Amino acid sequence: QAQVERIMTRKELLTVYSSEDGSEEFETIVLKALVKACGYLDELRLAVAWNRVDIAQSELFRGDIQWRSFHLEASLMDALL
Amino acid sequence: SNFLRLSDRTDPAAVYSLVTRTWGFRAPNLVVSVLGGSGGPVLQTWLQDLLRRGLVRAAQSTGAWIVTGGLHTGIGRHVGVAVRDHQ
Repeated sequence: QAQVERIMTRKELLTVYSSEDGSEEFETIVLKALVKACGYLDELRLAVAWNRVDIAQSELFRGDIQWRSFHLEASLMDALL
Repeated sequence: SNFLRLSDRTDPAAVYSLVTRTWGFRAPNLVVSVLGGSGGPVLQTWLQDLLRRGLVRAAQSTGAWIVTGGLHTGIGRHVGVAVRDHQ
């Protein structure tokens, strides 16, 4: 019980791969496990670190978040390098 | 872009002739004037889909002019985002 309490102390580092989630949604889940751990990296820099342009397109197309100039410049520098 | 600071009491004929002839814009086959815009940088996802897939796509297909506020705020910002995403 004490060990489980110490586990739940840092509960932002724990993510659950629910039975609803399919295999094709693995990478996205990893993303939502990594950036949540950050709160440095963002989804764009992770998409550039990997060779996944589809993830970058999906992240840029979503309207709930508003990517600022310093996110885009960091991602562009990573892509250029 | 082409910009013109013009008086409030400027007849539309002069500015329209400037746009079509001097600035080299084809006459529109349709003009959609977008109004309103709720406060907040975030629009509803269905509204954004309507602006991009519905308004901008139809404007491109029919050769229309999308007229709104040109400032980077509100419904002008949202229509600009729709145009950018469509392009």
